[PDB]
Amino acid sequence: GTSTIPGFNQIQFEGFYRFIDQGLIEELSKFPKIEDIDHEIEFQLFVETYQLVEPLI
Amino acid sequence: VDYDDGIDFPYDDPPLVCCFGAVQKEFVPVVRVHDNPMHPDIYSQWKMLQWDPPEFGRAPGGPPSNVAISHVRLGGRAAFMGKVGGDDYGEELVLMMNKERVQTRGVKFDEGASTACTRVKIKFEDGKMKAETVKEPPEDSLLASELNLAVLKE
Repeated sequence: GTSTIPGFNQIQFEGFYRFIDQGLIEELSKFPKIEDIDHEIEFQLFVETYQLVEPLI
Repeated sequence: VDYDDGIDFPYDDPPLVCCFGAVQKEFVPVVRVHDNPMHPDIYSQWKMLQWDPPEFGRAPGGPPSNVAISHVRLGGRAAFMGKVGGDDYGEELVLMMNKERVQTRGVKFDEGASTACTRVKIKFEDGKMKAETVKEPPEDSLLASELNLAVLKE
């Protein structure tokens, strides 16, 4: 955009890249750890190993 | 040297001008080092150096055929003195100058040479690559006996 007309879809393209590249972590890290009334069983998510799989179709 | 050449004539106005040298397409000769290079591959950025140029490139010159063409478009009359090869690129250069109404009677053809092609040999002196000229191009090989003296007289 400094010496040409930018691609008309660039705003959508950069925005979606930011969502995948940084947006997923900021929300997946706000997921609270789930503990029961008796605190016996605790569920948690290991966010560092999040993955995205290419569409099958 | 000795005498004249041609028939003396009233010599139509505007007065003729003669441009001597090599007829080339583009070819900026003045090359120095600039300290503000753009991306090496994305040539769409390179126009930014056209509007913030190096100082030596603010108004670049070129081959003498550029001056002859520009002079004719500004209303003058011009003739080009030089040599091109007998190949297809040589004809294209002459046809470019004939289209622009530049006189090309001073242009000599060399049927044994390739236009804008220099034969050079690559050497490796003191651990560095250098080249030396083996055969000059037709553009740089006009002889004195090949000068059109009618042009030089007018």
